[PDB]
Amino acid sequence: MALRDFCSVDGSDLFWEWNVTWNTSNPDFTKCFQNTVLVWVPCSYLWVCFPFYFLYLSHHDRGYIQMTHLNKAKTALGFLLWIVCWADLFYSFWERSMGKLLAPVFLVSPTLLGITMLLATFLIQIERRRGVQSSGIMLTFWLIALLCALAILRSKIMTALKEDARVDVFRDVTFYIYFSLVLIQLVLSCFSDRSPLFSETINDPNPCPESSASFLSRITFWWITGMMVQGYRQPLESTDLWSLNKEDTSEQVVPVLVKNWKKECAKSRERDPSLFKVLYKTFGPYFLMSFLFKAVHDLMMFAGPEILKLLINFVNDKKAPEWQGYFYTALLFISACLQTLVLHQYFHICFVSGMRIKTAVIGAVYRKALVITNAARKSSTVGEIVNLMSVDAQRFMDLATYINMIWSAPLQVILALYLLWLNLGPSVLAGVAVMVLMVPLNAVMAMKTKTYQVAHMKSKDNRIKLMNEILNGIKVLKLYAWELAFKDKVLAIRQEELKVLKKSAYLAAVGTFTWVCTPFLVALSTFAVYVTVDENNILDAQKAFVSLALFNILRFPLNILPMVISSIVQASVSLKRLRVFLSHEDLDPDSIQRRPIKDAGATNSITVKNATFTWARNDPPTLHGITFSVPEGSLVAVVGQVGCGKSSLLSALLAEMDKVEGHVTVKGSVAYVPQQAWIQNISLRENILFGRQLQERYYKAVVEACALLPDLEILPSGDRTEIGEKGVNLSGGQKQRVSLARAVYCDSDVYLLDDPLSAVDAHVGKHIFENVIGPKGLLKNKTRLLVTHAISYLPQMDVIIVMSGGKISEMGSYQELLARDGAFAEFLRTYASTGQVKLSVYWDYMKAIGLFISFLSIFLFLCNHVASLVSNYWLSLWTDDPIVNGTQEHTQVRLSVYGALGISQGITVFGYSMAVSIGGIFASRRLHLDLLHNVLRSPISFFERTPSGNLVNRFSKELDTVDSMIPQVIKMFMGSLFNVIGACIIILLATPMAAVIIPPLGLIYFFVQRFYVASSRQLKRLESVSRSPVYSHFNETLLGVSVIRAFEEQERFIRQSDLKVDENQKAYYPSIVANRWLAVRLECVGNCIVLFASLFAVISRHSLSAGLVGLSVSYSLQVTTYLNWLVRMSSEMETNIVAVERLKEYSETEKEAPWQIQDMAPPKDWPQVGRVEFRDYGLRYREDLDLVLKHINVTIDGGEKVGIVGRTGAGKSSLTLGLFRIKESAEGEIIIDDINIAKIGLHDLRFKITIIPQDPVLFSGSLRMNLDPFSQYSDEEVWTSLELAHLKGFVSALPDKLNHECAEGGENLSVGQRQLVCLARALLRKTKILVLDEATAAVDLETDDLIQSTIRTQFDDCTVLTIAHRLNTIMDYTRVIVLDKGEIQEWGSPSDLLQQRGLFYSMAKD
Ligand SMILES: *[C@@H]1O[C@H](CO)[C@@H](O)[C@H](O)[C@H]1NC(C)=O
Ligand SMILES: *[C@@H]1O[C@H](CO)[C@@H](O)[C@H](O)[C@H]1NC(C)=O
Repeated sequence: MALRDFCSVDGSDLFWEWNVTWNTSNPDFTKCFQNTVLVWVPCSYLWVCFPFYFLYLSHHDRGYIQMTHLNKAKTALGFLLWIVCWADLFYSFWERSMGKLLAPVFLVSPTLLGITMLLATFLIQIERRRGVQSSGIMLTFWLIALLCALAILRSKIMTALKEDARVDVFRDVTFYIYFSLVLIQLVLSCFSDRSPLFSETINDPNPCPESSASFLSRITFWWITGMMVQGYRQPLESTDLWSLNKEDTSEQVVPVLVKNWKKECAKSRERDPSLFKVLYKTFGPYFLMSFLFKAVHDLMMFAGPEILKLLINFVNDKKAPEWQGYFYTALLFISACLQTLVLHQYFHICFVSGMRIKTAVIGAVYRKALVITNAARKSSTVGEIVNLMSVDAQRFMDLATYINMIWSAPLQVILALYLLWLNLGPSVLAGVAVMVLMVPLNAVMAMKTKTYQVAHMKSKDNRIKLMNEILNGIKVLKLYAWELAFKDKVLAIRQEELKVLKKSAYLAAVGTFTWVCTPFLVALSTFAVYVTVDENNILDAQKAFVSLALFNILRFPLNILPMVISSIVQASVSLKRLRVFLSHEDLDPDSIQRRPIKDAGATNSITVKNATFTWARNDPPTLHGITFSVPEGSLVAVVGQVGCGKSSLLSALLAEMDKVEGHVTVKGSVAYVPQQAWIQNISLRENILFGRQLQERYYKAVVEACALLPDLEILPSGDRTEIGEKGVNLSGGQKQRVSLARAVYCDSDVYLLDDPLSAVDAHVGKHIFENVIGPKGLLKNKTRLLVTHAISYLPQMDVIIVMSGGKISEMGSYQELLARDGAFAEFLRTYASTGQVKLSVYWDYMKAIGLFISFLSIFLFLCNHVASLVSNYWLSLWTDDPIVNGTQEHTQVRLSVYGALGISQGITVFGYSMAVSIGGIFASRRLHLDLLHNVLRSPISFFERTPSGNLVNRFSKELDTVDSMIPQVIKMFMGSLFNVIGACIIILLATPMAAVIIPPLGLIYFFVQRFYVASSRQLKRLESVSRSPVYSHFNETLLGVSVIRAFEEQERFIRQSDLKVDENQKAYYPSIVANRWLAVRLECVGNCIVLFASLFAVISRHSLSAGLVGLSVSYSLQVTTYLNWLVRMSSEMETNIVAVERLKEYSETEKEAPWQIQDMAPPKDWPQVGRVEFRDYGLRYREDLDLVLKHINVTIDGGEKVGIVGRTGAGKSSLTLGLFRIKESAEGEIIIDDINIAKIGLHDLRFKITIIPQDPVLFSGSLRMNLDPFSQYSDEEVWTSLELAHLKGFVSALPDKLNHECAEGGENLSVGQRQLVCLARALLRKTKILVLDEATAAVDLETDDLIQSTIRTQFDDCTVLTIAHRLNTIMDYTRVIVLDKGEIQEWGSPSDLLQQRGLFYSMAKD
């Protein structure tokens, strides 16, 4: 009677009774339940949330806020609420003093309500003090209080409306005004007050809105709506992204990880420190909220099927009051909304934690790379140290979203199995077995398609390299007329790729069959066992449609669990890698005693006493007991035998090498120039200043003194000229010169130079020695350590040190070492001896597949979905069957028809997948054949104007995404779209008012994809573009760690790395928030759809059949996942289909003349005799430029040897290009053997003359293929050419006599042998006309002597119309035609040209 007497002294009003609360046409809570629970639940929530929230606020202060009107009103309303709450308490005390007996509840509930109201006021004050603008706890507390007070208000209004019930006017009016105040407090809690007075973000012009967004705007992610609208209205660039939150900046994230790791390493000082412990301690506090939210979402997920069971029971029962269904549908909608909010908060927390982990790891790795010892860095390679940011920190980034799965997915699986066992008996095993047996099948198939993928990509790389080689040699290919052979070879390689693609297509067909038809298979197995095991097993709507809704939510934790565990093991290997790197021994800072230049301890800037060093503890010491001192300002030299240890003394003095024993000290700033130059990917000028103020006078002085002024003239922009990506054109001497210039401009005290002169010749060498470093140099009043192998500059230098195998042989001035003649005696003697993609792109891709295959695929897909819909409707009918004599009739027929429909769906799914995949390979074949033909038919002009990068990208990446990506996107997009359509048609067929709700909610509010699609695509682009520079900077800083450490520039580079990481996160964060935004909106659409389906089912409960209701609600439960899939796949289609537009881009660019036109085929005159003819010819590179060739008229019979002579840009190479009409003759004409070659199809003539460039290119393949791709000539002719190429003996000396594969461009042969092979090809093709365009100056006087003697013996008969600037080889030619100014000067035999002392003789004298 504890609860019963607590109601009243007589215990008349019961605490809970279905008599009034549930089994009645008008529900209402009994007065005890109101006055106890409806007032204890909000008090309980506030008092349980205060401890944790106060602990969090004490650990999280955002400053201070003024007392504005809003907060003053909220405090005043809180105090008024407490006094009005104690009003009824005082009334009850007065009544008890009056003698009237009253219950304990009236004397306990108001007390707790008043104290919790005062608590709310106090916590609102402390929230103001601690700087929170929109309270989350208060909003939910007020919402709970308003809901409970609303229930009590409805009860009280109903009771008062009774014309016989007693009314307690005092308590009624007190509760009325309490309700009004609570409602106004809730409406005020939605607002936000002024920003904190300590808002340091005032300087920041573009802060992240999340810092100052309301709680409602924060759970719905509304604050990114402006960004997503703008991203569709106009393009988004990096200038528009918001600044990061202070808690996300690397300057606030990296130090905590660094400090925690240092603390644990110190603790371990045995047992190796564990990076997992540090990462956990550092990032778990913000990650446990993820566990809480995930648990809440997992629990709320199962509230769907149970409420569906209740709704089905309500529809079947026709004696239950109508409001029960409305209660159920409201409950379902509320649960779905809460679940979506909680899940997306969980995802946000996980993603932000991953972002922070990535930032911290990148920063810690960067800061460690600058202090790792030389042995540690030399253990690994720079490409593997960079991978610590490239892959090893992205794995931690992505695992944060999957780590929680390891406990959530088993929980979901066990809950689903338990509910299935409760709902449908042990026959659930028949479906869980099919689902568990499915995952080994798809894992095996994934491996079997991974092997096919790698096998196809390895075969595709052959074509890709063949492309990268052929386009590089397009001119010679066009010039020989060999394009058909290479077209055929590429086509064969494409055929191999397409076979592999067909096999992968079969695999993908079976895979999508499994993925689509697994739920039907599970349902069939379960229902078959359940109904066949026992006759009394009756399939009802709550057994079938509750089981399916639970099978769907058991599907996901099983299908994604193997991926999660694989990701965990990969992250384990990642963490071991990072732990090994971060545990490396670091340089001992105090081994090198640095002291300020102001110290007057002694007049020597460098001192050393018995110092020995080594690059590793175990390795033997290199420098042995050196002891020397360098007086301040002296110019000291260290010269000795190479490899004897002179080149390591500077590095030892820079603290690079471990100091085993000794005592050395260096004063002042240190400037260092290493032997291997370090150059950044920035402008030459910025590289020279190395981050200092530009003093124009001093900068000019150092650049002119360092002899850089002639160098900046060659490159376009001068000092402003950016070095580009890793030295666009900088040579070794240029690199050393700019490094030295940076060293001088730094203006340090001691200068350690590791032979900056080595890669520089003597002339400008001695120039810079005199101007910058020597006794007359720029820094002649500084301390300089020189290690160099030069002799002539040694005498000027003050005191000289000679090394011997890591020991100090002797030191002194140069006169003294002349006198004693010690080590330097031998040294001188021996050593010195956009918008939306057009629909026409989709249409032309559909044509590329084939309209027949496309129609077949669409027909099969529609058949699949009609089969599935009819199957679900048939299941509904089966569950609608009656119970007669304890058993259901028609059981066998229902089961058989269900099975038949399912197998029809399965075979149809398999068919449509195979059809679309085969059509995809068909399209991939035709598109590539067309692209190749169009490119190979285009003129050379298009080849020079279009950078080769675009063509290789078009052939590799666009073709790859067309072959592999888009056919699968078609699968998934069609699946999602028609799943959504099927759900909608089911819903609106069961209840046609769904047709009313769908327009104002489906189409209109589904234009939220118009913004996400436009904006996320831009944001991911920015993310990748900003992701690359972080790794670029890490590599660039790893290359030059010693230089940075010498100049004391560690802070600058750490700050730059921080900026690069922050710029990448600036684009990464909006992408995550955008995903959350779209997910919230789409799941809101789905929740509303399920609400309306259930609500119209409740309205039409008297006409629906209790099986249609379950079907509609079950499909509505899936609508949300289908919508998310559809939007994501629509975006992934839009951003990826443009590859088809790109692959057909050159389908209309102007092509060459018709290759082979057979209407006027010529006779077999051939060029043999070597005739040359021109009739007022004229050619020009591009018609807007100047005519390089003007009015050439000549007609000479064959059998002659004429060379062509001219000055720079005279018209020689243009004539060579115009010989084979490779450029269309604007004016004039050329006729050979009475054939107008300017008209006939160029293939019909290009094979019937010959030409060879300066360096004729070879190809990756057999020497037989290079000599003849058609291989029509007999191998005896091959050997003929080889002997006339002076190679038969050498070629036979190769392992393969005739088919020895030759590398690209003749790499398998030396450059001299390469030109020998080019001569070999030239002769081998049975040729007449040959040319050496500038080749005379690039070939040594022995091999070109061979080629000349061949023109005397082999091309004695052949006609050579060449251009040799070293025409001394061709003076013996019968005649020479001299041309200049783009026109013919004169002609004749070389004799009278010599005697006339003319222009030709003027170049002859040169
Ligand atoms: C609900 O209340 C009374 C209380 O005894 C119960 O006997 C009866 O079944 C119900 N009476 C109504 C609805 O009048
Ligand atoms: C529920 O309400 C009906 C109608 O008043 C009544 O006949 C029935 O006895 C009640 N059944 C239960 C279990 O409360």
